[PDB]
Amino acid sequence: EWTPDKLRQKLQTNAHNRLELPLIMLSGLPDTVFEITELQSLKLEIIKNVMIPATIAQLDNLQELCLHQCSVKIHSAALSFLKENLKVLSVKFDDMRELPPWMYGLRNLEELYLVGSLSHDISKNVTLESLRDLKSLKILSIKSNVSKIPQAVVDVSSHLQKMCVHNDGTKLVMLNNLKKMTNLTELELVHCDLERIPHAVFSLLSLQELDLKENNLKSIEEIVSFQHLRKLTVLKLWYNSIAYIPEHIKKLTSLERLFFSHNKVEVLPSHLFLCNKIRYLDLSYNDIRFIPPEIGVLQSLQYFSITCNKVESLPDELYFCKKLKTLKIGKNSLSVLSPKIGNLLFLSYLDIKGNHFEVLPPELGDCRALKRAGLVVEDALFETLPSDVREQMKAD
Amino acid sequence: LRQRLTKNAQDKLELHLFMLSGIPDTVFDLVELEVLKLELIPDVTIPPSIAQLTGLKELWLYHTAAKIEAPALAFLRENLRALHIKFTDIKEIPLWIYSLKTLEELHLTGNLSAENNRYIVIDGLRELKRLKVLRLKSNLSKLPQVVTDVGVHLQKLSINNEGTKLIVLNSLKKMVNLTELELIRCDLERIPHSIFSLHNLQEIDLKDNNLKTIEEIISFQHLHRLTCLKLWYNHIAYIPIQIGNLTNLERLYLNRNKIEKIPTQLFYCRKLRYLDLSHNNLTFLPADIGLLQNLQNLAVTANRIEALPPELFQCRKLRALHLGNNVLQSLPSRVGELTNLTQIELRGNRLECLPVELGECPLLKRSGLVVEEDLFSTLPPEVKERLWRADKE
Repeated sequence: EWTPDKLRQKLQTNAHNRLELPLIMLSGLPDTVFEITELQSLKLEIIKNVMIPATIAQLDNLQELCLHQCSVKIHSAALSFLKENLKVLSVKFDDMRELPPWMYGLRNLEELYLVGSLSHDISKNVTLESLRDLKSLKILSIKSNVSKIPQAVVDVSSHLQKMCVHNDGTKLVMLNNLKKMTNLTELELVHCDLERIPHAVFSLLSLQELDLKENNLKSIEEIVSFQHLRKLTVLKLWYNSIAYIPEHIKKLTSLERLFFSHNKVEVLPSHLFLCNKIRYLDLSYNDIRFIPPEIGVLQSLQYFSITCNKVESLPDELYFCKKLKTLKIGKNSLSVLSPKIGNLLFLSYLDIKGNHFEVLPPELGDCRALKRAGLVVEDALFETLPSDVREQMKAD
Repeated sequence: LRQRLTKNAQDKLELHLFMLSGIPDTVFDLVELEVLKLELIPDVTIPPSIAQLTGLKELWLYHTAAKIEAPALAFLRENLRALHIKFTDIKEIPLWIYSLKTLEELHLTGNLSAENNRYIVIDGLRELKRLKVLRLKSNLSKLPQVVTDVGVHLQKLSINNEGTKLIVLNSLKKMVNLTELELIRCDLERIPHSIFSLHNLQEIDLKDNNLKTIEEIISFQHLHRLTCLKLWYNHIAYIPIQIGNLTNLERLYLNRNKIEKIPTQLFYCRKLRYLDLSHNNLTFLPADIGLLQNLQNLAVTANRIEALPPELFQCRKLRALHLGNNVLQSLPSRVGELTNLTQIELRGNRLECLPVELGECPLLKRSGLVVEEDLFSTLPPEVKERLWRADKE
């Protein structure tokens, strides 16, 4: 049925910039797959009871597999070759059998994407506890209901660098495992049903990026020990229900990426602005009433997204900070725009869509890095500008 | 067979006959066909109906023991110009290929070296007169004396031994008309002096020769015509400064090597156009790249370059900036000054966000701008509309 020409014309690229074959809705693998020796990945989608021959040894460029609902078997020399060649895996298991036990036999694995539907009997998975065989595993993305963190995660405490869970509405418990992370740098607990910050997350000592998206955090209180995460620069806490940020965030002086958008914060604190190192501050779609005038300390802030908030009064202290490059105040509750905006030499983004304005001042021509495509304004207010001011951002 | 017709890399009409009992006469009834591909055809005879195949110029013989009719033999003698022969046994090669006179391109892939058949079977290529391209993927232990006899008129010598070293013995001195030499997978471990004795070469490829050291290139100024020094897929860990003497290089393919630092003397050559240093150990890019104004496709894919200097954007002729799989923290806005950029690769990097000025390039489109979707979302929806329109319009 399948000629090598058909597989050559089937060839395309994946989301990881690799040459991937998207074999979808088939009975098995063709033997003409291995004639394309330049292949770097195969996407097997719903191809069950597949037996991989040893001819996979011809796939010297192969470094990735993506198994989507495939109960695939492999042969011994093919197993050895993929043990000595493969780096990336991504297996989805709608059914338990679709997750193969052979895939843990490799040792050159770096990145794993364990999407699927895991049963709640997680500690019984000896197939999981075989990730200790992998001596280079650094990325582990489990898109499944991980109620209790496996001791498989314990066995890969050091070599792991990226840890991702999409728990999908299940509470993440048995915190001692995440306490046992030593050299983990990126913790991505997306929707782990965390009613607050776990003590396990806070027992991390080498974290660099923490994401608690869609986790209903109640407070950020234990921060007296975030000072030990001097390696941390990225705090991802948006799409949450946090209502306040206390002074305790002053403990981390290496924080650069801060996410607090779509939150329940009704008034932005000034002690949050007391920190000056923060370069990325995201607070879009929040309930913020006003900005305290202590934001002038935040000079290094290159991203202050306050767009789609409830903010009615914007102080002039924010316009003193000239390093703010990406500024979005669209769909806010402002009335007039500050004339003093020309000191922002580095200002590429300005978004003011939806917000009520009376007259656009000529001082919008004072911005130097502003662009017409970067200045997202309605056509009606595009008309309400001087022709020279129009050309100031329109002509490149 | 009309719907079976395809086109090759040389834009010629093509027809691949794979695993047939013989060869159809309706294939031979075709007139628009240019390259017919005979693969795994067991013991067929060529009918004289090849007189209909006037546009036929490339006969591709893959494991095909072909017997030949005399009028078809004369027609192929006066028409056929490119023959590729792959065989598993030295008896599989047809003996009428020597009678061909209009043949210039020959691709003898498969072991010519055998006991008492080591280049004695192809001793009949002395009958070949206009042969200019002689590809030999044949595991040759030593280069034949027959090509030393033939190479007066030979213009390209692509030898693939797949892991067997050539004892060249400076025998290319009698072979003076080469413009291209592609020694690929020869495991030479050093550059021989036969390339140095030659003078007419303009494209030198030494792919996968396990070249640990390339210090000989100081003498390459003797080769006044070289324009493509493809020193890729080797074990090259450094570049000697005498490459600065090589001002005539236009494409310097050093990718998949172990080079960790570029000396600035390499950056003296103003004629470099394709500086591919991908899959290497480079940690920084020198600013003198702004001097290389003729550079078009700078591929530093999968390197250790953390920050692009602004002087990189001094060269306005960058057409394809392959920055993928690197550790680029942020791409400076000076890329908005570039106009010739058609495809930039940023997926797989440490890129925090895509700057707005990236949309300033006119010829860039979504197919050209390959990047992660969330990184694409960082551009303004009006700038994103411009780029999505470049995808559409």
